[PDB]
Amino acid sequence: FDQLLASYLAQLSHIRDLFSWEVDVTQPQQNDYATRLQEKQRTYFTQKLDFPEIEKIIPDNYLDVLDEAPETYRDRRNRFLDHLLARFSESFSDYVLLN
Amino acid sequence: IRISERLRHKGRAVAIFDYERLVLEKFPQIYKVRCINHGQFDDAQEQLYE
Amino acid sequence: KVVNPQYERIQVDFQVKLKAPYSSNFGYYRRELQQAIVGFLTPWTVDSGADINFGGKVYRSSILKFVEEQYYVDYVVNFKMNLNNQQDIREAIAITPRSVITSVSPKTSNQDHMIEEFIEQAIVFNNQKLESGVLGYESLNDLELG
Amino acid sequence: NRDLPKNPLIRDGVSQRQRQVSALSPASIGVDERDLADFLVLVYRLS
Amino acid sequence: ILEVLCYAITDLGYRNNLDIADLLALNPQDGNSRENNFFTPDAVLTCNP
Amino acid sequence: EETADISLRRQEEYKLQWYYLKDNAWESLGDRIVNDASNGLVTSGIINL
Amino acid sequence: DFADIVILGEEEIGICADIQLETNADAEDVLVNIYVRIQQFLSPRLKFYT
Amino acid sequence: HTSDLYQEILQVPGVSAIKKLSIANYINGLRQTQGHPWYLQLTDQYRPVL
Repeated sequence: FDQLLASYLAQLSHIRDLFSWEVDVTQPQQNDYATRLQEKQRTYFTQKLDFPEIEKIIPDNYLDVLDEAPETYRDRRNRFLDHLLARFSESFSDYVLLN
Repeated sequence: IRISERLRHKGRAVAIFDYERLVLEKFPQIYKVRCINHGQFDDAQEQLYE
Repeated sequence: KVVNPQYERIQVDFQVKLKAPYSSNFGYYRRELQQAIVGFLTPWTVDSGADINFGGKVYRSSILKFVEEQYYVDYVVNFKMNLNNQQDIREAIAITPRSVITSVSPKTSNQDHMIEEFIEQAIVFNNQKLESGVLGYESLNDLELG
Repeated sequence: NRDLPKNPLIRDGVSQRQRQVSALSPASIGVDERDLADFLVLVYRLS
Repeated sequence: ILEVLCYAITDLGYRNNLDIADLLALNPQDGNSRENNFFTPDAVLTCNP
Repeated sequence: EETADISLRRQEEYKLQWYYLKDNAWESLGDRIVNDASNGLVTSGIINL
Repeated sequence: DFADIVILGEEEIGICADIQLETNADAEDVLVNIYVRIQQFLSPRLKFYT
Repeated sequence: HTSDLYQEILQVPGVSAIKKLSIANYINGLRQTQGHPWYLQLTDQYRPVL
């Protein structure tokens, strides 16, 4: 139950990372575009718990099992980019040679 | 709808998209419109020059 | 300059088969279908009228889909489409950039949509056999052992 | 009668109902889209 | 356990009614914070003559 | 309903026919009948012209 | 009485078509769906109930 | 009847319009006829498949 409450609040702390226009890069580089590293390439965010005697119950690192599958990331990121493009009255679906 | 279209044509008519959307927003009694590029209409003959 | 359009007219021609018990009152349901096609080709007259152009063209298959959805129709054969003295067309294109497509009416012109009844026993097939009299193409009763 | 040139661009106009876009309505993408089965899978994997 | 959970949920719902200008604020102490959501009127509503 | 002939069923070539008058000229009504619940005057019913 | 017992054969229906697609489409899946729907149309099977 | 296939091909998402459609009969892998745009007659002893 603590994990669900903490995850709910982690989704509020990170609103500006759902609507950001930044480009995902894996190798830091200068390309005159705003870029994003691996720690922020998510559509669901999580926290680490803290209570007394945590070190005996929840050992070293457990958050890796909570990550979303890459297919969900791709789908939701694509839909958010579509929504952000639509505010300027333009979409990639109208250009055949682009796909 | 109105504001997303304005954020693209900036309120000026320079291209096919601009002529069409500026008319449909101002005059609600139109159903459909088409913009013809580099074409002229002759009233006396009722002829269109392509 | 802002002007008024130029109108082109479409006519259709097909044979139809009705469901029971509607098939016993054919003459009444030929009139219901004629008026339905006119309403389809004039989407400005009806609220929430859908569009028929796909790009700059109108296709024969989209009218055929609308006819097949009426609740009293079984199937259609020999569907044909006419556009201003062009006699059998698969896709209608604008003649001039001012052109707009509408329907044919007996009080704006003297033409209507031509609908007649399909009769099973009077059918003639137009399909020739590729081979005859040889092995692989005939029933066992018809091999004459030449 | 004179055989004048033609316009090579072929298209149609725009109607009042073709101004709607689906991606522009905020109902197309939500902030949390998970349901009951996802929460059951989550608890099973966390255990 | 039920009562404690309902109290926590009330806290969660409380934190969703803060003004949207406060939910989207940037961190003054993080030098890596940048504007990455919005464009200003000078950059959107303008056009060359 | 009891007064008809039961020898054979009315054939299709002998349906009933309906006309209306227009200054000494008769015109057909065959394609303006919506519903005939009398089935051609064999049972009591309403015809809708 | 019963005169005889006959085993039925089968015919294959070949289909030739020219289809126009929408912009947001993939021909492969669409053709898969066409084959599935036509085959279901031609040869239905009955279900057994409790 | 081809319209029974026309109306079901028109139900697949992504299909815009059908520009051409025709059917033909095959037995034993060999084409038996030339085909027809609107209807096809089946052999007495055989079941149609795709």
